[PDB]
Amino acid sequence: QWSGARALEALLTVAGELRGPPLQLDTGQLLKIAKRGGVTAVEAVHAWRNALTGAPLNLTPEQVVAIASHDGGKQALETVQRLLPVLCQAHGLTPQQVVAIASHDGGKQALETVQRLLPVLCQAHGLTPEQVVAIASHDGGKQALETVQALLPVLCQAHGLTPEQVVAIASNGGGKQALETVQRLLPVLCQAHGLTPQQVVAIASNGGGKQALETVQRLLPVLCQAHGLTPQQVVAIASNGGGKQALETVQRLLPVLCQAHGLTPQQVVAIASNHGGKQALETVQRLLPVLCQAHGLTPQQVVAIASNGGGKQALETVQRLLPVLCQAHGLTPQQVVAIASHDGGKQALETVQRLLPVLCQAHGLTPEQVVAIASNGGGKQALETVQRLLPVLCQAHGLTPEQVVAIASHDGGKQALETVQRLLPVLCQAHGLTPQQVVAIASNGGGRPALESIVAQLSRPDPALAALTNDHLVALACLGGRPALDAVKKLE
DNA sequence: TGTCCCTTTATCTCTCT
DNA sequence: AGAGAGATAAAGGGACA
Repeated sequence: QWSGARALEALLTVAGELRGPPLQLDTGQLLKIAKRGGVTAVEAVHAWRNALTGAPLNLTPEQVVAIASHDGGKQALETVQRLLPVLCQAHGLTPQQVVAIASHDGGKQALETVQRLLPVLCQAHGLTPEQVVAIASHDGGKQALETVQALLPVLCQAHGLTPEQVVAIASNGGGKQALETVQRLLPVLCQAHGLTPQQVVAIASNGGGKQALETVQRLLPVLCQAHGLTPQQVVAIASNGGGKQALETVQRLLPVLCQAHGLTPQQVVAIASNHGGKQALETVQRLLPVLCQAHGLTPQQVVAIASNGGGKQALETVQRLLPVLCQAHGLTPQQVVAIASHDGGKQALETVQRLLPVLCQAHGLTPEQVVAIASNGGGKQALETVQRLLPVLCQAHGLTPEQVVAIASHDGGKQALETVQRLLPVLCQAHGLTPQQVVAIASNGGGRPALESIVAQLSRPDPALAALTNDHLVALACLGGRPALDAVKKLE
């Protein structure tokens, strides 16, 4: 018989009991743990189910899922129960921060390393605990933490990086490898190729990483000679998450996209400049003619969909849904293009297809309003949040459907929506702001932290801002959100 | 196999003018 | 407002006991 059979059975028995108290985990959550944390993680969740739930620690089920659904998830759970009190009272971290650190492969190692290295990183290297938490909140945080401690001097002194840039580089998966590769390749990338330290930090600062830097060093001549690409363009391909793969794929598919399809280098660079650029490029070469086929979709419109995060997923979804969205929903091809032209366009397209009829028929929005909401990054989240909260915002808080659509039609719309309905009563009733004012602040990107920063100022007044009225604080907050408040705050 | 670390991709949020 | 940047997550491979 199959050997996995016995272990799957135990997996399923143990799973059954977790649907009960005190955790009550649905299916998606149970799968999640089994998939990444494994069988033992599902068992450890059960074994510890009582200890984590209520006092002392008081962790929501979501948080227990978050910690368990990773490799070594069992070890993380044991370690969280043991160290969270330690890190909160002896180091001053919030429980949210402990959970963040815990919620990655090797979570146990990261927690035990923060416990061990945080004093020396703040005392001797002058890092903040916020910085130490960030570095620790990725896979191999233990490694990045030890590497930071070992290389923060030499990287600042012999190479001229600020501690912020060392922290910025370190705060990614594979953090240890990026740091080591910057130590080695920073003089080569700066002195030989005329790159700024900041451009190099950007190339290093994210998931890839050590591969991006090494691939930039390798392919930067070949690219700026034959294809006549600017160094700036090469940095942009490498620094945007496309990394190694995006560069290698630009090298291949630049002539092919240009010649056969009449794209400029510029359009190719912009397609490559995001997570999975390689995926976007190869998808373009493969799908552009199918999209523009006897019709039809124009080239430039295929490039726009491509010049975005998950462009590949966007492109494929467009190929599959353009027909049903136009035909059975009365959308124009221009509207489908605009929905897809954001990070997570795939998510937004599917969410429009599934919710457009419901938001119209049951909530009284136009298709235009639905499309407007969808046409921002995170568009899916925003449409799901309009569906849940439109009745509560309108009925309990006084808001018009127009205002709600306005709040939701920005990146982070979801966050703004939840924040408005959560903070509107105290802002208006307790401090005399008008709903219109609250709606105004929230009707921008960064709406949530803009709202939060006003509440913070009106309930624990920083003297630095006292010379500003509510109307002024509101005007400032509409202008530049939390950053402008903070910028102003650093003047009192 | 369980654990740890690294890399790629996709998605969501906020900044910065 | 759109380019750029940082956060967060899912998933699969190398590595080792």
